[PDB]
Amino acid sequence: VFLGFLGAAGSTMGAASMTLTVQARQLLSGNFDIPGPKTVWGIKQLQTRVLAIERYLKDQQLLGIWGCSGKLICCTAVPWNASWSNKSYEEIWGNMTWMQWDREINNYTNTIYSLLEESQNQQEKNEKDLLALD
Amino acid sequence: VQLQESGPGLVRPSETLSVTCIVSGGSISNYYWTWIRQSPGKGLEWIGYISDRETTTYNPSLNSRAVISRDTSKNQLSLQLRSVTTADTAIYFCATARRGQRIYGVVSFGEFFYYYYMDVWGKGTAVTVSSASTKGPSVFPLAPSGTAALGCLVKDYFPEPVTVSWNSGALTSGVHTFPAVLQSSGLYSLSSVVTVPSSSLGTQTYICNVNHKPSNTKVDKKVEP
Amino acid sequence: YVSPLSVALGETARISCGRQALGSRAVQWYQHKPGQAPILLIYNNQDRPSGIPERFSGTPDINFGTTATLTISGVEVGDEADYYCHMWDSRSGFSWSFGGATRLTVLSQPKAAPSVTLFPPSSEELQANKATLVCLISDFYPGAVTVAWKADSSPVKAGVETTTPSKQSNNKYAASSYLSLTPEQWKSHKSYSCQVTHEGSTVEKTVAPT
Amino acid sequence: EGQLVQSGAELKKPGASVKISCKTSGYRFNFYHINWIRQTAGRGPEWMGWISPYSGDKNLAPAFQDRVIMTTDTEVPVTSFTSTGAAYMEIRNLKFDDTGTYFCAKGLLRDGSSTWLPYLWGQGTLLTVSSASTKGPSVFPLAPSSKSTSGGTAALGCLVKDYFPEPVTVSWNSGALTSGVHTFPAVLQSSGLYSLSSVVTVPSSSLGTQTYICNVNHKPSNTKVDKRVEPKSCDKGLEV
Amino acid sequence: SVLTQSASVSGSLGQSVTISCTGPNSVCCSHKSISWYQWPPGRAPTLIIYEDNERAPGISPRFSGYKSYWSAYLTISDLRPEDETTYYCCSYTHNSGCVFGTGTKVSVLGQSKANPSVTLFPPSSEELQANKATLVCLISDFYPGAVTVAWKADSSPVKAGVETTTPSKQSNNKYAASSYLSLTPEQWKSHRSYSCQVTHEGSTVEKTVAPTE
Amino acid sequence: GNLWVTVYYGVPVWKEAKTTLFCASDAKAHKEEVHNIWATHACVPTDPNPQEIVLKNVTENFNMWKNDMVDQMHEDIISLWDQSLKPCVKLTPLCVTLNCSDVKIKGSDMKNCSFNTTTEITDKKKKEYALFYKLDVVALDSSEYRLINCNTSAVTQACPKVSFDPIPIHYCAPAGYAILKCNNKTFNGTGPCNNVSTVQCTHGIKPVVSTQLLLNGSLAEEEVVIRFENLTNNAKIIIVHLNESVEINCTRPSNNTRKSVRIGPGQTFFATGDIIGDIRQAHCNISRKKWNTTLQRVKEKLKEKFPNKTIQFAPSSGGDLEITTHSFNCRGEFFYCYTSDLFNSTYMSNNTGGANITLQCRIKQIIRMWQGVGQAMYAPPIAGNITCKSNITGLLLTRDGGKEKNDTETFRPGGGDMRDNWRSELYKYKVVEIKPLGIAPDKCKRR
Ligand SMILES: *[C@@H]1O[C@H](CO)[C@@H](O[C@@H]2O[C@H](CO)[C@@H](O[C@@H]3O[C@H](CO[C@H]4O[C@H](CO[C@H]5O[C@H](CO)[C@@H](O)[C@H](O)[C@@H]5O)[C@@H](O)[C@H](O[C@H]5O[C@H](CO)[C@@H](O)[C@H](O)[C@@H]5O)[C@@H]4O)[C@@H](O)[C@H](O[C@H]4O[C@H](CO)[C@@H](O)[C@H](O)[C@@H]4O[C@H]4O[C@H](CO)[C@@H](O)[C@H](O)[C@@H]4O[C@H]4O[C@H](CO)[C@@H](O)[C@H](O)[C@@H]4O)[C@@H]3O)[C@H](O)[C@H]2NC(C)=O)[C@H](O)[C@H]1NC(C)=O
Ligand SMILES: *[C@@H]1O[C@H](CO)[C@@H](O[C@@H]2O[C@H](CO)[C@@H](O[C@@H]3O[C@H](CO[C@H]4O[C@H](CO[C@H]5O[C@H](CO)[C@@H](O)[C@H](O)[C@@H]5O[C@H]5O[C@H](CO)[C@@H](O)[C@H](O)[C@@H]5O)[C@@H](O)[C@H](O[C@H]5O[C@H](CO)[C@@H](O)[C@H](O)[C@@H]5O)[C@@H]4O)[C@@H](O)[C@H](O[C@H]4O[C@H](CO)[C@@H](O)[C@H](O)[C@@H]4O[C@H]4O[C@H](CO)[C@@H](O)[C@H](O)[C@@H]4O)[C@@H]3O)[C@H](O)[C@H]2NC(C)=O)[C@H](O)[C@H]1NC(C)=O
Ligand SMILES: *[C@@H]1O[C@H](CO)[C@@H](O[C@@H]2O[C@H](CO)[C@@H](O[C@@H]3O[C@H](CO[C@H]4O[C@H](CO)[C@@H](O)[C@H](O)[C@@H]4O)[C@@H](O)[C@H](O[C@H]4O[C@H](CO)[C@@H](O)[C@H](O)[C@@H]4O)[C@@H]3O)[C@H](O)[C@H]2NC(C)=O)[C@H](O)[C@H]1NC(C)=O
Ligand SMILES: *[C@@H]1O[C@H](CO)[C@@H](O[C@@H]2O[C@H](CO)[C@@H](O[C@@H]3O[C@H](CO)[C@@H](O)[C@H](O)[C@@H]3O)[C@H](O)[C@H]2NC(C)=O)[C@H](O)[C@H]1NC(C)=O
Ligand SMILES: *[C@@H]1O[C@H](CO)[C@@H](O[C@@H]2O[C@H](CO)[C@@H](O[C@@H]3O[C@H](CO)[C@@H](O)[C@H](O)[C@@H]3O)[C@H](O)[C@H]2NC(C)=O)[C@H](O)[C@H]1NC(C)=O
Ligand SMILES: *[C@@H]1O[C@H](CO)[C@@H](O[C@@H]2O[C@H](CO)[C@@H](O[C@@H]3O[C@H](CO)[C@@H](O)[C@H](O)[C@@H]3O)[C@H](O)[C@H]2NC(C)=O)[C@H](O)[C@H]1NC(C)=O
Ligand SMILES: *[C@@H]1O[C@H](CO)[C@@H](O[C@@H]2O[C@H](CO)[C@@H](O[C@@H]3O[C@H](CO)[C@@H](O)[C@H](O)[C@@H]3O)[C@H](O)[C@H]2NC(C)=O)[C@H](O)[C@H]1NC(C)=O
Ligand SMILES: *[C@@H]1O[C@H](CO)[C@@H](O[C@@H]2O[C@H](CO)[C@@H](O)[C@H](O)[C@H]2NC(C)=O)[C@H](O)[C@H]1NC(C)=O
Ligand SMILES: *[C@@H]1O[C@H](CO)[C@@H](O[C@@H]2O[C@H](CO)[C@@H](O)[C@H](O)[C@H]2NC(C)=O)[C@H](O)[C@H]1NC(C)=O
Ligand SMILES: *[C@@H]1O[C@H](CO)[C@@H](O[C@@H]2O[C@H](CO)[C@@H](O)[C@H](O)[C@H]2NC(C)=O)[C@H](O)[C@H]1NC(C)=O
Ligand SMILES: *[C@@H]1O[C@H](CO)[C@@H](O)[C@H](O)[C@H]1NC(C)=O
Ligand SMILES: *[C@@H]1O[C@H](CO)[C@@H](O)[C@H](O)[C@H]1NC(C)=O
Ligand SMILES: *[C@@H]1O[C@H](CO)[C@@H](O)[C@H](O)[C@H]1NC(C)=O
Ligand SMILES: *[C@@H]1O[C@H](CO)[C@@H](O)[C@H](O)[C@H]1NC(C)=O
Repeated sequence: VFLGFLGAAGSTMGAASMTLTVQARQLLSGNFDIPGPKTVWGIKQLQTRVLAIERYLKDQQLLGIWGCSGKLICCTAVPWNASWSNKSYEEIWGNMTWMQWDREINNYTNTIYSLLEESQNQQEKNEKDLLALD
Repeated sequence: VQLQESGPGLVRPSETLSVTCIVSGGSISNYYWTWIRQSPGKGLEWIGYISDRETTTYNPSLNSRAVISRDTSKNQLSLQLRSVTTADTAIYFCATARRGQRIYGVVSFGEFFYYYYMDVWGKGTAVTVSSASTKGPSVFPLAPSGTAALGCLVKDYFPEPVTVSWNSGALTSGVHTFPAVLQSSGLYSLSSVVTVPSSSLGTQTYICNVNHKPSNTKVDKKVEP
Repeated sequence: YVSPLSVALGETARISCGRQALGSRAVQWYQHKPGQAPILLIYNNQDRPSGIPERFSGTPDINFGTTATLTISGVEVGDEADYYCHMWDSRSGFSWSFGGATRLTVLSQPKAAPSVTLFPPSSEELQANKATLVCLISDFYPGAVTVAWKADSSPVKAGVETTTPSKQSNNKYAASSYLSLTPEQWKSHKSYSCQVTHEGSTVEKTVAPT
Repeated sequence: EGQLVQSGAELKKPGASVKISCKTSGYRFNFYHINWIRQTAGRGPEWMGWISPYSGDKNLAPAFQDRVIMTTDTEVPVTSFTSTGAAYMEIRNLKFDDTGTYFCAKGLLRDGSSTWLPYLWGQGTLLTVSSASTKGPSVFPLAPSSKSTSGGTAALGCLVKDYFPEPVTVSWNSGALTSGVHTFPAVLQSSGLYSLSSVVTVPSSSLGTQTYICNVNHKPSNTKVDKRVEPKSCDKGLEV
Repeated sequence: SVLTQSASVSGSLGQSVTISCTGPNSVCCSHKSISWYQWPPGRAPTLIIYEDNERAPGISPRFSGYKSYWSAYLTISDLRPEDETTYYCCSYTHNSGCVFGTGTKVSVLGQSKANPSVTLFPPSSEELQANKATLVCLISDFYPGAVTVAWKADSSPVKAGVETTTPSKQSNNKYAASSYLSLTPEQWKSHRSYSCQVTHEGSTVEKTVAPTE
Repeated sequence: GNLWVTVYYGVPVWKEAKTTLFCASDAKAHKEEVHNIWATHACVPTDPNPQEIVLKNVTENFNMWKNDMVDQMHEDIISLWDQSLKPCVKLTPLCVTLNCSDVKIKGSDMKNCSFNTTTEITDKKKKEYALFYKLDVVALDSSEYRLINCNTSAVTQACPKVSFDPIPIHYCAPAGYAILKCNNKTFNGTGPCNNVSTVQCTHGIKPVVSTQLLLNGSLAEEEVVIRFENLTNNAKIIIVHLNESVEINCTRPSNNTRKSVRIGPGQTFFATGDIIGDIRQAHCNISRKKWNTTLQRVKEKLKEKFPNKTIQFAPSSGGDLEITTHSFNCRGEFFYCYTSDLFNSTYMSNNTGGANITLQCRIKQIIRMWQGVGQAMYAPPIAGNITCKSNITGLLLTRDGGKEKNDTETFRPGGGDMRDNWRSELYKYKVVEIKPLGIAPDKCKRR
């Protein structure tokens, strides 16, 4: 189902995965502001919408330093450590929501970010480089 | 209603003028009574008024020399004016006032005012102020001489006015009392003439009654050719 | 204090008040004739008491800017009087003044011939060492009258006391002249004549001692 | 922490109706179905039916499709992921084969092939349907006996005798005594009366240092009996 | 209930035991999903297996599920003492209701048998004031669920007023029961001693009280 | 059982954060043609088709008293006043000596003053006169007066081409953010909202600055709502959303006029010229039946927070006039009315009902708006009479303190802080940021 932007925030994680592209386009452009507000308080919105570009580019670069690029859903090669969540499939995607899930990952998210990059693609691109000559 | 004024006619300066106002055709405690005067060469001047609560308010031009009172027993109104001068010689009327409240906004804010106005008036009593003294009028009969005229001449009196009647209510059509003249002696003089048919002479009696209220000179003069 | 206003007979007269109101007004109009009680014509700007003719109207108080004006439709010879505009308003407090009078003069009135009557001195006056000739003029319009005295066709200059012309009941003017003489001067000249001239009409009456 | 509490045990007359409640806590009451499952002595366990607190969609068993009505109350949000809800089941035309233990239960998952499956079960509600009047019990004290001579252990308790409604609870010292407490099941007399006994094993040396009082509560009769067991032992193996 | 299970299966401590769950072509397998429930009598059950073989959250991997074209099976590996209770199976679809089976009682043998503790209590004086007498024989802490109580009034069997309860599973993997002998005061005074004899499968525990004591 | 981490970009997850929202000038007001409105100076178009999305199964926590949209709106209004009063004519040379005298009323207060101002040239000097209401200091006590603002701060006249009419303004959420909206009708104000919408822009909110009586607000659609910040703490604001709107019609009938006096090279100062017609103060009418019904409804609703305690209310405390008056704007003139007769009820039934209920109302011309970077604004006069109708939709009340648990509880009007004025419209909105990058174990692997 479509439902709309942020519609599946109460739905299950699997059902919310269907609408990744809906909540993706709303992260970038909020329709051009025609001629600009200028004046005194225009710098407020100017910096607030430059910070949006900065955040979006930081996310895209975090994707690019992983294997995930130009794609929303993306599988990787890092095994799910049991000390995170310690729950089964379908015990997750059919019982939990994405907010409730994020609640259970923040403690260990900064390390998963490291394993997904320093150990995954920094080794994977090295292998592909060393295996594209012979 | 009917209003009739009464006064002395003559008052010496540095004294107190006093006038009375007899009312008829109603009550005196349920109305408001004001006094108006008129000096020779001046318009109607407003003296003051007295209320049903028997409270008075006077014109600040009189210099607090006026005072008004009531008398419910005799159903009459009073007016007194102290320290009179020659400028206070005037005809005094008493009139009846009726309340009208002009409202132009919220009454609770005081957006209104009272506008004094008096529907009923009287004929007014004349009062003269002079250091001189009253004098009895000398009345002379003017014998008829072909146009048929029968007159009485009041030759010298002071002060005005003088009432000239002809057989009470028996002669009213042809009566003509000319206005008085101010002679260089300070004495007024007038003439009251009537037009009587020629056939009525020799058989009818014609007297002219002369009333001078200041100095009692009630004189009836019988005119004959 | 009088404001003169001449209005032709038959048309409509508009007497404007003397003082302009500073706010919502409450104007009265009084009609005062010489020697008569003042009449209340219009009170409360337009309210008319019992008896007042419909020819008199007052401008009612509406919005602001309207001048209090007394309108007399079809004036008559009996409407010549003093007109007082008692002006009340919300921005002047107690108004003791009745305002200056506006004496109305109705013109275009048919003239009248001055009726003259001459009276010689009386017997009781002759025996009182006095003499007065009484020249009574009445029923003439307008009031411009010139009284003159002659004695055996000779103009008398001194001893003349003439009243100012004043109209009475018929709205026609009436004047009185008195010639003061002594008993020996009365029998002196043979014929005394009062000659009045009104609008050029020169009419003369004569008396003789008998 | 999805703890779910049911209503209290009741006795109703045959032909009337009864409404059992089910109050929840620890989860979003609108996320999982509520199932009703009964257990009678005759036909064993039987599934009555489930209802969705979110959509109101229900599935009733055909056997109970006539005389059972399931309803739900709107949830009262506590936090972003917990709430307090209530589900009611009203059954009419009560008979003899309907006396037993009724359970409400929380569903398993929010989407899949076995969503409504009863996962978390409540403490149960005992429902008796008979014409017999509610008769209160007569609590009697039990004299202490010897359980171990060389160790010195006394066993003393209370007897709850003669009562018609099945459920009856027994505590010790207003719940301040939980060690050694053992409550035996009731018994079915030829007259239809139930009776049970509770016993606590205490040390034989704690006769003047601790007071043992048994509190018998019987809600269908709305009765409370506080009995004091006399520490005067009578067994010959304990007096030594 | 057309979904027939196993009547009663026994097992060895530490080993495994398999329970069967089968029924007609209308209410079994192939198209339907089978679940399993550990149902302690008088207490709330527990989900252990759903969707044929998928365990419930918190369930040890000892429990296993299987489904064939005609029967499903629940395998209990590494038998524990607390695994001695009743087990039911359910046959359901996605939008249907749960169809419970007949029931299966699993007995776990190979455990240390317990000596039955038997205690006899005579009626108190408060009950004597009510013209009633009740002897209470409480049995606790025994392993085999088979006990027979005999009441002897002065070494003579008693048939009337005897009410024996069914053995229930104690919370400590043991069994307990009780027996009540109802006697009138005339029969309470006209005897010298009463005896509750619980005959165990390998012993016999007798408790004798006396009205005079 | 044997899973791998997987990245999902764009998951419906949000986090509470602060940001600077946008604004919409509605349809730009092409029909007015004037470009002197505070909002139309720099706001995006209206986007005529809104997009509100319900979020099923979502229960989000809200707190209107800790809402940053309110603080942002307050700071925007404060920094907007000064930007509107910057290129306008200042009245610093008008700080001269004034002769002054009471109104004529040849036998309500408004002074008739005269001063020696500078003419078109600075070498010459002429004398002018104007009516300066009552906002004058005695200097040393026909008596010499002084302009009130020549004491502290300075004075600048409001540009006559700028109107004080409130335009519908609604804040829009920037990219990467969204506004969650509580659709529960009878809502606490703080707590978990049972069902939540999401939007980019809020509803058309009119910046109506006022005290005690909230005007042109949004009516709660199910009964009245009494929202507290702390029902135990007496020093906290109590906002009241009414069910029905209470008509309030205010007028200044005194036909005035404006004089444009020349002071300097090319700036003309507008002053209140002589009055033409009857004189009368400002006044507001509030229907007595509707206000009595509103009072009894708010009273019955206030009996919920206090079971066995009677509730009464009295007029404001007193002293400072700005706090104890229903101050607002009306076509330019800043009416400050008295609200003693509104909360002096129970013992109020004189003349068998006041029918219309009229409240006296003064007018000022030199205001200091919450001391916003000092300064002061001179409101130019409006030639003629003035009328303005409005809808009371909300109230601001404060509870007294002391040993009051015995009998009753008092609820006097308040205000002062203009942020509560914005809280009565931003109580249902909250701004959150989207955290779109999520990671979850799934069954797949690369290579
Ligand atoms: C907030 O609430 C407050 C309070 O609720 C509101 O405040 C009110 O505001 C209004 C508007 O200004 C004020 O009205 C002025 O009222 C006066 C008086 O009102 C009355 O009095 C009349 C006469 O009464 C008395 O006299 C009679 C004898 O004649 C006597 O028997 C009686 O006992 C009493 O003593 C009543 O007739 C009148 O009743 C009627 O009219 C009402 C309005 O239509 C209607 O609602 C009633 O049902 C009833 O039908 C009422 O009781 C008004 O006179 C005044 O009108 C004038 O003044 C303005 C200038 O200010 C002028 O331009 C107008 O033309 C009008 O002037 C006329 O009347 C003068 C005599 O008074 C006359 O001299 C003028 O020439 C002019 O006349 C012509 O018109 C009259 C008819 O008016 C006609 O008869 C003549 O023949 C001639 O053609 C105002 O309307 C309220 O007083 C005030 N209330 C309070 C408590 O302050 C406020 O407005 C509210 N604000 C908001 C924003 O909502
Ligand atoms: C917000 O929170 C919400 C709550 O948490 C959350 O909702 C949860 O949503 C999910 C997904 O939306 C729900 O998911 C599933 O549950 C369905 C249950 O049922 C449907 O069945 C109901 C009961 O039906 C019985 O009773 C009816 C009478 O009431 C009878 O008419 C029926 O025939 C049926 O009867 C049976 O029993 C009788 C004996 O009593 C017997 O005689 C008879 O023969 C029969 O066996 C219906 O009430 C219900 O009706 C509603 O909804 C549908 C769809 O919207 C409408 O069309 C209907 O008109 C009606 O309004 C349903 O019909 C399961 O069916 C469903 O299973 C299928 O899909 C999943 C994948 O999602 C598969 O894994 C699964 O195997 C099933 O697959 C099969 O069906 C699909 C088609 O669905 C088919 O394509 C496929 O090939 C295969 O054949 C799934 O398990 C969940 O229940 C909700 N929870 C709660 C508590 O409500 C919501 O999502 C959240 N987010 C939001 C809102 O954004
Ligand atoms: C502040 O200012 C505002 C605006 O100026 C005022 O609001 C107006 O208030 C008046 C009176 O309160 C309203 O007038 C009324 O309109 C009602 C509705 O009217 C019509 O609709 C009905 C629908 O059935 C039709 O049948 C009817 O023919 C009309 O087309 C009327 O019902 C009211 O009538 C009452 O009086 C008449 C006259 O006697 C009776 O015949 C009726 O039966 C009835 O009893 C009344 O006429 C007006 O509509 C309001 N305008 C707006 C825009 O809202 C505030 O009142 C004012 N407040 C204060 C405190 O000053
Ligand atoms: C759906 O997901 C929720 C989590 O969002 C699952 O609930 C959780 O269940 C576990 C047990 O499986 C609970 O853990 C326990 O916590 C208690 C705390 O007192 C502790 O004592 C226990 O030893 C155990 O560790 C956890 O608290 C609970 N969380 C919540 C929020 O309820 C739920 O089981 C899932 N449902 C399924 C898979 O059907
Ligand atoms: C210039 O500013 C000073 C502020 O420092 C002004 O002084 C203050 O004027 C107010 C207004 O009257 C005084 O307040 C009042 O106090 C009286 C009792 O004394 C009370 O009845 C009133 O309700 C009001 O609260 C205030 O006391 C006074 N402060 C000082 C320190 O004098 C001053 O008036 C201004 N104008 C000048 C100096 O011309
Ligand atoms: C919208 O939000 C409000 C609160 O922010 C929700 O209302 C609160 O709802 C609960 C249960 O619906 C009410 O509780 C009950 O009060 C009654 C009367 O005292 C009592 O008998 C009950 O046992 C229960 O305690 C609570 O009073 C109410 N809050 C207030 C201030 O009245 C409301 O439910 C939400 N809207 C929806 C559609 O859920
Ligand atoms: C606006 O909100 C107020 C909140 O107080 C509403 O007030 C009350 O409204 C109810 C209707 O839901 C009135 O109740 C009923 O009372 C009458 C007797 O007066 C009875 O016959 C009905 O059966 C019903 O029970 C209630 O009286 C009224 N006042 C109070 C103090 O509670 C008002 O109705 C709302 N108006 C609109 C247009 O939504
Ligand atoms: C409405 O406001 C009241 C006042 O704070 C809330 O009451 C408190 O709620 C919190 C959160 O559950 C509890 O921890 C407190 O113990 C409550 N205190 C009192 C005195 O009630 C209430 O929860 C709010 N309700 C909603 C739906 O927002
Ligand atoms: C929250 O619940 C209320 C009550 O059901 C919803 O209110 C209605 O919303 C629909 C959809 O816009 C309108 O057509 C109705 O007119 C509303 N009625 C009332 C009485 O409010 C509200 O939309 C829900 N909001 C969310 C986000 O789910
Ligand atoms: C305020 O005072 C001024 C001056 O005292 C008033 O102006 C005088 O008004 C009269 C009549 O309108 C004029 O003849 C004078 O020439 C004016 N004086 C000056 C200096 O201009 C003014 O009228 C007063 N205000 C009001 C409303 O009456
Ligand atoms: C999970 O992470 C912890 C902490 O770094 C580590 O000790 C553990 O070995 C990890 N487990 C796996 C399966 O990698
Ligand atoms: C203005 O200046 C004149 C002298 O030119 C002076 O007489 C007058 O008093 C001054 N005005 C005031 C208000 O003092
Ligand atoms: C509410 O008031 C109480 C007592 O005054 C205080 O303890 C508490 O912190 C307050 N809560 C707030 C201000 O959020
Ligand atoms: C309420 O108003 C009346 C009438 O003006 C007044 O007498 C009374 O004192 C007022 N009450 C209060 C508490 O101010």
